[PDB]
Amino acid sequence: LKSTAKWAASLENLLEDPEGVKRFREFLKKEFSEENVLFWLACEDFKKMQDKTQMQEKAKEIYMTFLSSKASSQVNVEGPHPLMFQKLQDQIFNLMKYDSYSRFLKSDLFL
Amino acid sequence: EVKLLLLGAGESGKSTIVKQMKIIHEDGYSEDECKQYKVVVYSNTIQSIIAIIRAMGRLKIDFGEAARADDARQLFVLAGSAEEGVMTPELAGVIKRLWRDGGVQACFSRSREYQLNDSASYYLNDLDRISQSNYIPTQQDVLRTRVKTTGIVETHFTFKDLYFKMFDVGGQRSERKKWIHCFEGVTAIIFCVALSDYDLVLAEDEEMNRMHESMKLFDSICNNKWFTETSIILFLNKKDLFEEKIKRSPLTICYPEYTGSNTYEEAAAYIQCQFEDLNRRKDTKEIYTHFTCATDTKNVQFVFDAVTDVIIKNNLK
Ligand SMILES: Nc1nc2c(ncn2[C@@H]2O[C@H](COP(=O)(O)OP(=O)(O)O)[C@@H](O)[C@H]2O)c(=O)[nH]1
Ligand code: ALF
Ligand SMILES: [Mg+2]
Repeated sequence: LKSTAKWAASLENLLEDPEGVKRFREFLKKEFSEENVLFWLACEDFKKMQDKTQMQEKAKEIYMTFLSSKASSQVNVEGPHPLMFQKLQDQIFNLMKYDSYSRFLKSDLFL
Repeated sequence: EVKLLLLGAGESGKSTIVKQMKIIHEDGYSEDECKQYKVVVYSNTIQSIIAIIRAMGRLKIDFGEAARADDARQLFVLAGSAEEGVMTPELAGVIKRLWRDGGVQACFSRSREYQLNDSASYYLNDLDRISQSNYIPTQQDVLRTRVKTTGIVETHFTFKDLYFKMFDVGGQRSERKKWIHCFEGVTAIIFCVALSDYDLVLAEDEEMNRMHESMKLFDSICNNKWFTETSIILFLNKKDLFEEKIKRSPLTICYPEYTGSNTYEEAAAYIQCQFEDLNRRKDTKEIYTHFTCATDTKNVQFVFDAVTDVIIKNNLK
């Protein structure tokens, strides 16, 4: 009731609620674009961490999973330190916002 | 039942064709559905004017007047103001004054040197209408919107006693790895090419010509063994933009062997042949080619009627 109402207001609200993220993941799976949210969540993790060695490995790891031309979950982006992926995270955020999120709100998963 | 794939490189106009299918073979857009695009028109309009202004900084083009520097600042200050779908008169004024400026216009003329939406000039020249508190986007406004597609999106419609299952896909390099998911039992492929891309470069690689990218892609799709028994349709789209462009910008940018004249009719003919020559199995297969303006409903209606008649022909044999 309240939970669904809040997901409709903005993508920010959806991505902050972990149950919202679960239902949205399930929607992206059906449209073969789950890499987008996964990449976004990965960047939010990356931001929080302070350990230079734990950060360098994860930065490599995000690059190999999501950003490489050989990467299996390569994200559709307009081609170390915590906020180094900002531009890219914002781009994928806006890709979801105007496209798949828009369809999510019209879906059975939601209604 | 008919399985239809919309394929093509990014920004070739696949999603615009999908919208046309709703306009022609579903029920049009409702007013409420048009209201939902208002935010997208404003974002497209703002990001376009911003792209031009950042380009001026890179390309070192000055403003026609010094006072526009203040208008530039205020643009970025108010850039997020339209996200709940309201363009304040303050913002409208800023965008108006910037767009009128001779320097901005000189940069817009050079758009080829950076990345800019095709619909930029369409919205910006129509700012007065777009600005009104009461503004409801028109179907043309909605068709003109730019929203990058990610993933695979299925749609249903009916036409001449046939159930169309239609698949819209993203066209950027990254998205193409996912295409293999819906290649089974494909009745027809509509492959879109942006005619007006001949002098542009890829969003994902500023060194590669967009047309050459599109040809390489068509080469791959056209000759794929999944589609030996698939009716392959080619939509040379953006003919309207191509017509304005070919006067200003020579085709030798794209095909340096071209010896013909820079005129709509010859240039368009040459492009068609370039694509059709990529068909390896000319003895077996045929390409059905149409020049389209995807944003033009009467044009898309006629072209799709012909395409449907071809599909009907090729599903008796
Ligand atoms: N003027 C004009 N604009 C077009 C045409 N086809 C598409 N567009 C616009 O070009 C942009 C890209 O269209 P889109 O369908 O998103 O490309 P897609 O990535 O292949 O799906 C959108 O803003 C469309 O409105 C055309 O034939 N003429
Ligand atoms: F290939 Al697109 F949105 F750029 F469908
Ligand atoms: Mg699209």
